[PDB]
Amino acid sequence: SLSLIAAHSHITGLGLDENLQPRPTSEGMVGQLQARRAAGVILKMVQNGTIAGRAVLVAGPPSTGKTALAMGVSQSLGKDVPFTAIAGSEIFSLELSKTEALTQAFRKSIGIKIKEETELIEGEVVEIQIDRSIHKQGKLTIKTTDMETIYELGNKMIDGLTKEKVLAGDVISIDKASGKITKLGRSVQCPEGELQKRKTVVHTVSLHEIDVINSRTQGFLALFTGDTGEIRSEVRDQINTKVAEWKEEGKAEIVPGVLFIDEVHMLDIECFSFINRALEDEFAPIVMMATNRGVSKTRGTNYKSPHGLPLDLLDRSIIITTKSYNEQEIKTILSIRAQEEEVELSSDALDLLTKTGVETSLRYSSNLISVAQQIAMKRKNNTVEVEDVKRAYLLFLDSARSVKYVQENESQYIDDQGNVQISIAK
Amino acid sequence: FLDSALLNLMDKNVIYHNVYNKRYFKVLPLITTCSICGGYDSISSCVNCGNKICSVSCFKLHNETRCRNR
Ligand SMILES: Nc1ncnc2c1ncn2[C@@H]1O[C@H](COP(=O)(O)OP(=O)(O)O)[C@@H](O)[C@H]1O
Ligand SMILES: [Mg+2]
Ligand SMILES: [Zn+2]
Ligand SMILES: [Zn+2]
Repeated sequence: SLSLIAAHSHITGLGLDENLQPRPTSEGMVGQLQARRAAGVILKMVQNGTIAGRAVLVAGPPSTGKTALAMGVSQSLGKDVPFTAIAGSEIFSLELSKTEALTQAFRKSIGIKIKEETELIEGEVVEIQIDRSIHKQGKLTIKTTDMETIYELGNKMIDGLTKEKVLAGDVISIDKASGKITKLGRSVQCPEGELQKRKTVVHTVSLHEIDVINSRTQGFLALFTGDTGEIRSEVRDQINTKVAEWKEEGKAEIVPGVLFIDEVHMLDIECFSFINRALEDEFAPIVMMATNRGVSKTRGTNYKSPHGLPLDLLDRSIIITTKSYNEQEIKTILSIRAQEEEVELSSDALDLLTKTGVETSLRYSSNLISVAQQIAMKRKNNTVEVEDVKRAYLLFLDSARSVKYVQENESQYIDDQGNVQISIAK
Repeated sequence: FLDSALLNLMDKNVIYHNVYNKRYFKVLPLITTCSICGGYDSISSCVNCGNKICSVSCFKLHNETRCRNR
């Protein structure tokens, strides 16, 4: 998975010990002790899997670590467990109702593991002999590290091998039941033992994936095209009852996951009303909601609310609150960011960055590191010194300074009333 | 006694040939098993003589002691 550097690449975990007590700086996370402790409690609840339909609200001031906390929870939760992260603005679609979009998001975060035991023969082919009707007579020889035997083919196997046009001397894989043939290069690699092996393959799917697969004749393309449409509720009921029966039979297990809505303050009252009931039912994942606004008017309503959310939903949620950082934590977060971005800052440069971040914003100081690095490279210098950061500060403006400039020159910008003085004279 | 001329042709026919099956030769399915251990899960024919084996251990056993044509 090759990709560039993001703003959350350094957070490789939640940084807890055995007793769920977070360390001062571990797994890329700094500070936020109580928030990380509560996030570890949530993570343990997710791993247990015995608790369903819990909503946790991650509230606090901006640039405090809500998305960082969610990313740490996701990484510590690891793979092999669903984690759906959708912004609140992704629900509003022209093809799916908001309730249907929320339902699909809810189903995406509940995983189902199905084990399929397949009999497949793997080895290095040697000879193939196919003859005309005397329907068809055929013999193939497969060599491995310790066996070399011939196989008497039948009609359909001969047809399949002719369709694949398998050559000789190339590693081949044939499935006894399905009949699929997977080609491989000449034996770096080599056959490793018995001709016919018994290895199980596990398929990880979500409830939404099963719903879409059964939705149409070839619905599994919609998982990529996105033209699923509002699935009939009877189909979902069928999926649910069959998943219950499979779990009872023991031929499939359920892996509950986490659904993360980053900007819940954009969902309307209908979405919250739907969420209230969707949480109650079984197969409901754990919903993490991140909000920042203190008291705002819920979208679709004309009244204020304690977080931009209706009181019914807040009654159903437990709130994890994040607190603003101080100078030392800003310093160590910037050091981690600089190490991630492969930038060697000096001590005085780091101190200047820390004071700038405390005065203005942590994100502003975080973004200045790469610009400072590029400025230094223009001077053919390796380490970023104070003057490079000062030039970066002079060239690029923050929110407060930009606001001050706009306020002091309000005539030359377009205002809310649509007035501007383009003419430099008069 | 069998070679004795006192046993007539039709008597010999009824005593030995007639009692055997003559019409139904195989009504049950044909089951092929490993020549070494009788297994059936996996079957393959040895390259040398065309007899059936099932596993690497049976392969070595057949090659070392059972293979006739080599
Ligand atoms: N506790 C933390 N440990 C490490 N980095 C953090 C922490 N909190 C915030 N950050 C960094 O600050 C940046 C912005 O944080 P963000 O996730 O946007 O918070 P919010 O969503 O509340 O604004 C991220 O790139 C992240 O790397
Ligand atoms: Mg955020
Ligand atoms: Zn055998
Ligand atoms: Zn043989």
